[PDB]
Amino acid sequence: DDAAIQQTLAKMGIKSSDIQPAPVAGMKTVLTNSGVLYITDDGKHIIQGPMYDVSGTAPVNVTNKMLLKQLNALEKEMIVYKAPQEKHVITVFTDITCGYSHKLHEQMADYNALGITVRYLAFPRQGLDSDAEKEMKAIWCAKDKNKAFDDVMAGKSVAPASCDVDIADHYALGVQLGVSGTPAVVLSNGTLVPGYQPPKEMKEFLDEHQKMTSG
Amino acid sequence: DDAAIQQTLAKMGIKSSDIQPAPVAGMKTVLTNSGVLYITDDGKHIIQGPMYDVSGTAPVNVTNKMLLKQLNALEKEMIVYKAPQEKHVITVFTDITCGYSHKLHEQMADYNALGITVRYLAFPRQGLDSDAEKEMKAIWCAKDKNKAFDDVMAGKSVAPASCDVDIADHYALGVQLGVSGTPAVVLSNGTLVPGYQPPKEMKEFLDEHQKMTSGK
Repeated sequence: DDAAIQQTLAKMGIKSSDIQPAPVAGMKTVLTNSGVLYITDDGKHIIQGPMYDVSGTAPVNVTNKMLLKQLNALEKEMIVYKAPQEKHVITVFTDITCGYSHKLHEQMADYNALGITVRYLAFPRQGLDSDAEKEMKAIWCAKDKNKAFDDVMAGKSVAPASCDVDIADHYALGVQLGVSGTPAVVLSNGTLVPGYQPPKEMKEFLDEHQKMTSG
Repeated sequence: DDAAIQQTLAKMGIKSSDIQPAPVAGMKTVLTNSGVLYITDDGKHIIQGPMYDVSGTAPVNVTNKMLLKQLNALEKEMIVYKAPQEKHVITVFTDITCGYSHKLHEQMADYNALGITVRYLAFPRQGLDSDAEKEMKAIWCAKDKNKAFDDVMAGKSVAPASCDVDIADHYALGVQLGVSGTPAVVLSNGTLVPGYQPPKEMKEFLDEHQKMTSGK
């Protein structure tokens, strides 16, 4: 029961963020300061994720699917480049100091034109004590985030700006989702697709992924 | 049901090596080329792991246990150089083409004199089919494995063989244990200590480690 899980977590000096159900009988999904963990109902066993549902045609990352709750929770903190005819919606962990992230951003109008809406979350590859984290902190805190992001990528004046957006939250989520390098795309089902793909290749990928997921 | 589990693994291009009931009801501990995975009896869900038994004072790594199980099965294939008076027993992943493995073997008398029993398993850094793997296969397939390893490390040839020994097994397990180079030392509890240490340093290290693990 919950008391057992809490006693086990407390023993390990872990602070439970919330106890959710798991697709496996006998255990729960637990998001903690240490991240997501699976723990048996009796609190006797812990299994580090991720957990995958492999009953279907393709493997689904259930941990990531669950984390989409935390991801969608950051929706207002995302820098969104809306496609006029939104046919696809992807969330991309980006680093303004990454050459490939610049290459992707430079073609944003093409992704948008192909019907792909891009939502950015910050991911400083160099960690929280880096120029990347400071620069993106200022971007996300700007009156106009899109303008600020476009400017910084173009190598312009990154106006000093502060707010309560914590890049550490974006970074932690990305790490938990399995983000290693940038850019990294997160799909609507939680699937992580690390890497850069030009507008055309990307569109086809998104079209095929979708076709081979719903049936 | 191992059956449904193997169908799931196959559809993922993953191969199983050993399947055992897990400490968690409705789950099994599966050793695969992708590491130790925890899969449900119906083969529908896979959890990466490791799994830890936290129903005690300190966490117990179930994955480490599964790996030690494989190591125990390999004891019958280890080349053992026993110390007259056995104070320590270490398992060493060695490569006959490795300069530090040459040195370690050349100092075997000293490790043994210092009470250290050394048990070898093969680990071709250059992978399977390499010249290293081929020669060790010949060594491990010989009547007297000790004499054959000695002869080879001495530059002499050994009566080749086609036995039941497959170096791929040692290699695969080494990889699963975290071995990346040679020589690599594996302690009784599964702790991997990569690298060469001369006899005296190795002895001090093992004594200190044993003291620390026993709280003395």
